[PDB]
Amino acid sequence: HLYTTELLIELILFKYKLIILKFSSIKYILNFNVRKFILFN
Amino acid sequence: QTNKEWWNLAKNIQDVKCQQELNRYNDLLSQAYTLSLDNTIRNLVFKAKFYSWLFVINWFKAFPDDFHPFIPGLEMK
Amino acid sequence: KFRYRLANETSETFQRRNNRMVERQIKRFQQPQYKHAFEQLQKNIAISSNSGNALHSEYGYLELLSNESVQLYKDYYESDAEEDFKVFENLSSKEKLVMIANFENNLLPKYDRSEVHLIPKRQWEPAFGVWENFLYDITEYASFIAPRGKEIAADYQIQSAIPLTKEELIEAGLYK
Amino acid sequence: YFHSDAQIICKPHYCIYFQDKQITCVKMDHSIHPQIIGKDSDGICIFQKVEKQDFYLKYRNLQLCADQKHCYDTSQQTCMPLSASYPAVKMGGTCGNYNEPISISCFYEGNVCLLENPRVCIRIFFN
Amino acid sequence: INFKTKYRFYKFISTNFNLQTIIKNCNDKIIFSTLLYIVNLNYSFFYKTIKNTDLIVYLLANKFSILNDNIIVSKFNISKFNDYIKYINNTNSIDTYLEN
Amino acid sequence: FFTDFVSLIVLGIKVIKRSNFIVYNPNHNLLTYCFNMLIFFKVNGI
Amino acid sequence: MAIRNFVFKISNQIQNLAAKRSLAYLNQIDSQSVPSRATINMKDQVTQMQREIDNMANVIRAQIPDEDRAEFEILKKYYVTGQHDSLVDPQDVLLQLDRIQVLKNLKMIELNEEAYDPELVRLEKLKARVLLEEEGALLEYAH
Repeated sequence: HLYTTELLIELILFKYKLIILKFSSIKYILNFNVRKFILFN
Repeated sequence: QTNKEWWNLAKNIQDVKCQQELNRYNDLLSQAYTLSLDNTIRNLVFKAKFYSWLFVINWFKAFPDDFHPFIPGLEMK
Repeated sequence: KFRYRLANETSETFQRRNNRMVERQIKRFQQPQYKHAFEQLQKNIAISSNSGNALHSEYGYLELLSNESVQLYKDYYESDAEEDFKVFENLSSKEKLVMIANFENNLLPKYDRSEVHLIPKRQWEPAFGVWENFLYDITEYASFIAPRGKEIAADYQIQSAIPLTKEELIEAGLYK
Repeated sequence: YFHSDAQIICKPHYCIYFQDKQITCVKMDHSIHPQIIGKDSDGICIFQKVEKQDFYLKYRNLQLCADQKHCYDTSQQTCMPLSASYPAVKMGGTCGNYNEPISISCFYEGNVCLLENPRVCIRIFFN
Repeated sequence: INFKTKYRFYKFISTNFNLQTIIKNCNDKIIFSTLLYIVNLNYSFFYKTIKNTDLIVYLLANKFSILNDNIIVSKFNISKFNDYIKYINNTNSIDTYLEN
Repeated sequence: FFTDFVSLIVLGIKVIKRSNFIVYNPNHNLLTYCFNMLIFFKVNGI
Repeated sequence: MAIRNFVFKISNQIQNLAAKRSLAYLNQIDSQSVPSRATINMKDQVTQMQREIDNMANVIRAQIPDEDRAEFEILKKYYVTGQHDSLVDPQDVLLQLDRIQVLKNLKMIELNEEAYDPELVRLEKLKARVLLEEEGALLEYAH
């Protein structure tokens, strides 16, 4: 384990992110990720 | 002075009571600018010309993120 | 307008309005919520001194600052019939920060808080060598001197925020 | 004999002669659920481990592992086979009814462990 | 393995602990057995040192000392960005003052 | 690792203080000691 | 001793600066209460971010078909807290998603499929798939 489980986790997150991207634009996602990275720094 | 798409997007947004938080959704609310145009050659040429003109007129307008007179905000909501 | 209220007022009128404001602030700070906020502020000083990120106890004190500034403005300018507080009823983040900028804790000790603290010093042992004495000094610094300095500096920082109680103010003759 | 066993359950149980004869006759007849109910009710007065174990086992309607029909007769103690069967039944029950809530709510294990941890010393926290 | 002793421990647990708040819509036998399985799966490192029943009683006593009825506990690692965000958002000073 | 546990009440009833914990725990510790001996509840408690 | 005193003076100034950096928001020593606001500002940003995420879900919760809502919620939950908890099984999350998909297909069967034998076949297959009370041998004999 620790590899198939992480692949499954990545796939589930990928499904959710596809759902997000279907009802959103590229600009909004880029802005949100940039703001999140600035907050992290 | 809004439309159905913007009203749906704004009514699905809740727990927002300051204009900065709503400015955080400026792209999502700008998604309400939907053009019901065709895919013909003439309509594609018009879309190219209109988008180029919009880019130029926004360069000349030069407004920052926090001042968007043409993107409805908290007052309309 | 509130930052330079003293410029527009005479000495006596400023004394009256500011005394009303400070009296009401003192009465507010005796409420259980403010006492609890300051108690939790003092409780997690050791943990909060280790990082610039604030804790829930720190944010409990900071959330009161905006409402406290709004209430100070209301208390100083309650006589003005030309003042509208419905604008203060709801504020944005920038407006809240602007109001917080003009915040003063009138129950703090107004005098200088600078002090001298004496930390015991280890004397070099003639029996030991340079390297052994240096290692002993480094161990003493990393185990005693550094924690003592951290505690002293954190205590200096926190003591400039926690107010004096009403009993202490009366005992010192600073109130009523 | 089920009605007689039910009547004896209402009265004093585990200390009688007619009740013991009725229980022996029922065990000889080897009833499916009536015998289990009678054993659970009669053994409630005298101790509680065997009666509660039989009631819990009969709650799932387990026809197999019929050693209780002989163990409950003069159940002054517990045999090794009966104790092993009861332990196995309890372990199977906990395994099944822990796997089921995890299927129903994937966060069930995360919740329970986080409910017992917060009020402990650092010894349990480091784990 | 001493079935009566295990049942006696179960009776003690059910007597002084409500035990219904942790798991609903089930009997006390199932709840007790499920809690035993959970503690066995998560606290064997302390099983090898301290008693099973002692550890179970300690954990249950502390959990119900927090409150007899249902509680919702969330753990956060302040050193991590996402957990720190969740911690500083969910917690409120008003709720802490009101002992909620 | 070090973690912070935030405990909230769905009912809304107030939780009890730390001294209430130090009162509640010894009660059930004594109950278990009466139930069974040779246990080390006190050492685990402190 | 002079070297040690100089080192301690430097250490004292460093520790005062370090405590000022990590505790400036508590006191109003700094003019205009600047640093405190900054930290408060940070909290606002953080709060906004979380709220933003939630609002996004609300939008998606209003545009997806009504049959999908539950599924989205599951995924949403796993994106918020499920992934960060090591005691939550992604295998069980996937199994729950599969069960919900089977239920959705079963509901889709009730949309006037008008298939005489396939209705029974699919109903039995879905009943035995999610491990209901119906036995697999039951549908095996039915076939």
